Amino acid sequence: SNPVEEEAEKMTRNSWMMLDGTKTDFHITVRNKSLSCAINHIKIIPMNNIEQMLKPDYWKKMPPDDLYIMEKQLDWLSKSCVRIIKLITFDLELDNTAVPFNFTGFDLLIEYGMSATDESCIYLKKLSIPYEVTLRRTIEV
Amino acid sequence: LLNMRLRNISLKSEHCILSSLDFQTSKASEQLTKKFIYPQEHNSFLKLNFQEISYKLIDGTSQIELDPICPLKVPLTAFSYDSISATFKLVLLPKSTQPHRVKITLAYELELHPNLKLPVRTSWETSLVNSKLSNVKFKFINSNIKVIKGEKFTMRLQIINSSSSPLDLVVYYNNTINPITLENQYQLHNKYRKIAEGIILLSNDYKIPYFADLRFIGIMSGYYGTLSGLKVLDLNTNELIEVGNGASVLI
Repeated sequence: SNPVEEEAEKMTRNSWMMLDGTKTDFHITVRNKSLSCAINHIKIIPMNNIEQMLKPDYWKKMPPDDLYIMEKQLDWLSKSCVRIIKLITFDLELDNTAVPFNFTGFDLLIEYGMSATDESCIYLKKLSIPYEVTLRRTIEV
Repeated sequence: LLNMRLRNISLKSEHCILSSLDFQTSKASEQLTKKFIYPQEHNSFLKLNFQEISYKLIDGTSQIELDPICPLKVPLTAFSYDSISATFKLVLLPKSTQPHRVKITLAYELELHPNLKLPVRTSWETSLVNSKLSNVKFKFINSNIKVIKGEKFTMRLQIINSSSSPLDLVVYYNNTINPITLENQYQLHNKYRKIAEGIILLSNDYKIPYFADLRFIGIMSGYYGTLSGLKVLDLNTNELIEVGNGASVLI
């Protein structure tokens, strides 16, 4: 047998406009039992996944049936932006959920943060945070 | 057996949990050393508290108490510092450490050094308004936040349904004095008069068919806790249920 040492390592409804969020959560026992933060993350805006999905899917405009986007976009029916913090509660974590460029049949952003201050450990205990939101559409042409 | 210590924890449910330790002078120990102190011509003790610290008991952790503290020394007294916990959801009783350092004193020397640490669990443990029929939960999206100044304002009754016939009901305010130990008659009359006459609800039988705005104007002052009157009514016989929630100072 060969072991080694055990290491010491809200459903918002935004109506097609800008918004905000705030996250200060004490699910951060991943280095020395939730002492403090490694380094900050001052209000990271999440709208870039659905920007670079909702732009080129309707800028496909090649033959759309052969699916050069060949993998299924069932995991792109949410957003799941990420904030992997560097080497108590969550110090700074805000996100401007801007629905002003968004689809009409999506639900959430399962936002996963790699909580560890673990220098190249390949170990980082990533805890995910959901939203389970709903969109009330205001206008169509 | 020189300074009796106790920790009291109060559960503020709309915030963090608050727990305060409390030092005291332990009189059944003070008359002991008072006898030998007035034998050596001294009236009261001079115990010096030089390092007082509460640490979050874990594998290893520590906290910091929620105001400032110097390095103090008192004769026959009691002190009590407060440190904020984190309000747990269910079933995790946290523990703390609470170390201290009493330094006794004598004639400019002979400071008999003492130290103490009593580690224990910091769990004393003694706004959604549900429909109570079919989980049609209501919550104001800005409850208990309103400093109006006898101006108009708008609120947000975010109704959360079963999404099964979601268009059913109507709000109203009932500006009528309810018809009710003689000063127990008068306090109930002043409560029922200031409830039913102080605010107006400019959208009266608004007939909501899942947000709302509900503009009020509010023509008298005073802290209106719990905002009574603002009833709803639904498709069945009498779902006359309250909101029971939200408050507004009007000055």
